[PDB]
Amino acid sequence: ARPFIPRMIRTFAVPIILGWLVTIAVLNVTVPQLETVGQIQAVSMSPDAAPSMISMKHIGKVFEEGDSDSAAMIVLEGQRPLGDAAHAFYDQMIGRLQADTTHVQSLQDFWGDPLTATGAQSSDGKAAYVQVKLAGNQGESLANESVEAVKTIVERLAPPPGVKVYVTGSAALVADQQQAGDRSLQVIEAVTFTVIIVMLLLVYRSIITSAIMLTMVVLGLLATRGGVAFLGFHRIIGLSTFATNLLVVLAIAAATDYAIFLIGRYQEARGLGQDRESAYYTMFGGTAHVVLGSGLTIAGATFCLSFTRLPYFQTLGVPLAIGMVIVVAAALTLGPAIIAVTSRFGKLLEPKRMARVRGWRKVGAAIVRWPGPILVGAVALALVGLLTLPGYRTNYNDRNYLPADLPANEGYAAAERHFSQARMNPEVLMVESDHDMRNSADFLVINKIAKAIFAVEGISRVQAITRPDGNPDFQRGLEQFLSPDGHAVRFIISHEGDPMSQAGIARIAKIKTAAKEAIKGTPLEGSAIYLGGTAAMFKDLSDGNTYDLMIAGISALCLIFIIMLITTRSVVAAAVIVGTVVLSLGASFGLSVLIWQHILGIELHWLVLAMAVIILLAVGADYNLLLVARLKEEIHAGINTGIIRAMGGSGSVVTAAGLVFAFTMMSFAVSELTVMAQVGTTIGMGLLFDTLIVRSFMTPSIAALLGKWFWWPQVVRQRPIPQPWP
Amino acid sequence: AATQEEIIAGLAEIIEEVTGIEPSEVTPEKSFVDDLDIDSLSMVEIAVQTEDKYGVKIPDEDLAGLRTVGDVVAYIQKLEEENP
Repeated sequence: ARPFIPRMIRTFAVPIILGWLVTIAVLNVTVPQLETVGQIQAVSMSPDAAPSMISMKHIGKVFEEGDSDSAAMIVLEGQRPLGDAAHAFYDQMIGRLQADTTHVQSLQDFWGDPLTATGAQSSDGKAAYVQVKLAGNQGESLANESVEAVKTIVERLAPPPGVKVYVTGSAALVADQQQAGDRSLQVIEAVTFTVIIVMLLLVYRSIITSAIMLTMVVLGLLATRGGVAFLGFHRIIGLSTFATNLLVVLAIAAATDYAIFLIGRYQEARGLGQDRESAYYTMFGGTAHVVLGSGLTIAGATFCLSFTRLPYFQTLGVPLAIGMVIVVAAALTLGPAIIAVTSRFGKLLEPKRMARVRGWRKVGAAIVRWPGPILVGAVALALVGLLTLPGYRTNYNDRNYLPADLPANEGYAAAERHFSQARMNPEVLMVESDHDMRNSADFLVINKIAKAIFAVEGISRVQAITRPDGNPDFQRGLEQFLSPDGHAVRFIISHEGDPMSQAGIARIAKIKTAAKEAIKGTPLEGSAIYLGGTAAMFKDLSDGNTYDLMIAGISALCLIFIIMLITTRSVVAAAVIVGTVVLSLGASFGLSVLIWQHILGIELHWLVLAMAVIILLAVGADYNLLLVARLKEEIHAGINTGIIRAMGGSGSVVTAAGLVFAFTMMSFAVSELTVMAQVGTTIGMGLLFDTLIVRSFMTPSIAALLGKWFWWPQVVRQRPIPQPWP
Repeated sequence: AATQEEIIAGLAEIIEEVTGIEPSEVTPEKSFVDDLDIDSLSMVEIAVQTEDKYGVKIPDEDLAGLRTVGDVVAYIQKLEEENP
């Protein structure tokens, strides 16, 4: 007479265990590890449809300088003025670099030309720089391999005494970011496992139960990581460091939460004197649908996040959903079997102590007696956090979000010790015409254009054919400043101050407008204008970020509402569940902004809110869903008593789960990628606020205030047919 | 109508459900706070539970001065038997 699914799960537990173990072993043996797959299948950080990427590709194609947008810089630094031995070392290094052709596409020589000798010399003549163009776009495996090969080639020769060499640029920074992400992933896994061990031991006060929890969590994590690695091995999807870190941490935490829910329900059910079979059936029938709904909600939120335009969130989307689906399936199929097998052995999973049944009942009584002031105070507390909105300000450059011991940072510091910062990130402008510029009219036109460019405020230096620094000897510059066919010209732009702040980003439109105005009234009218550089690359991301955030955030609410409506079958309850979290977002945002920007003195990176909001909503909906599911069971005897009974019966479990999940997510502080620490801490405080105030003092108060209208369109009664005295 | 024994039995069941005290240890002479060790929130719980199951409206204003069980049952029978 028992339900079919739990009976079949209980009967065939051992084959289920054996099949899961065999599948995990096969997945972990056949395919390589997750880190190697992630390294092989990195994704480019700039969309292929961006104007900057197309412009830079055109720059490379017209001048026969390859096709990739990557670039690297080699810096020579010494404590004494450079000498002839330095020149010999430089030319032999240049020859050795030019010997290779698979990775080094091209390079420009300026220090070897007496006409442009001052272009690379410092003010005090103690440093020099050379630009080399690599193969492959930024952030993908080809660029990383090329920069590693360049470093290997440049290191194999012993430098002359008194000088040292460094490699800078964006590609080296991205490679160092990848390596730091891998090491941070290892350290984070270790720290998270330690925290889980200590917290479970503190909560349950039994070593065997904690060992069982860790068994389930480890099996689930191994299964999900093996599945994702196998899926990514066959070129199906792309990957990145952020996706891997989020997947691992979120899978561990979700598995822990599901195990806590199941075993807490089992122990509570058994505490009333029921036998083992009755407790097993009770926990299954009371928690299966809740667990399935929570898992589907998280998966749907991640898939909705996958509807963006930036490559990072696009790669974030699918693997997270696949991992969550695998984790939920593994939990639902493996938890009950392990629990039954262990419980059949006499004494393994017996309860130890009663946690709390009186305090939560008193809290429920206080809520029922005075709902109004409680709701008003909770709303005021939610709003005071959002009050600090107008102080928000974001940051863009990743140079100061990384440890200073990386080779790229050391090279940047060495360059800045003698040179200005903006000299390391130049801009390239191309003007393309339809004829040849070998007559005085075109040179004077170029002079006028250069003067107009220099007239713009915020441009430190301009380099052109007529001004190489701020007849074969003159013919040598033609090969470097004009196309071989003589149909286009290019200019080099060096900003003043930081070339990465908002002013630098805004200067691109101004300089393009100035160039367009200078073109007007000249025979070169109708010419093509192209710009290339880092600031141009970041401008497109700055433009698209807000639209991507809005489109990703709008659909998640609708999907969550639909899922909750399906699960609970009542419009008002789902609306309340969504609205409480929507209101509570502001307190978390304000608290994170206050902690990070004002006190620590570090602004927020532009990738934080997009990943934070979706996870916050998806996780925070589950606690309200569980509370509503319990209240629906307990309401049959009356709303006023039902609220008290539900609060007493499901008070401590949600608290333990919330603290465990928040403390697991707060372990990102040890990471050496400060973006990871920011995301983890923000989620931590947000969920602490959600589990301390919103879950316990807003939803029950709203339910008690609304009464029977909370379950529209279903019909319920408040006083159930009063009975005479016994 | 309602006799003393029925009201006492119902109240004892409510007390046993709420605070866990055995129903055989409640008499009208005993006191809620001095002897039975019952807090104000427990009184609110008792009032809510007895309002839902059977139906009696006891405002907190005159509930504050309600101390023993004898006055409780006297109030209950006054409200019930004397139908307004």
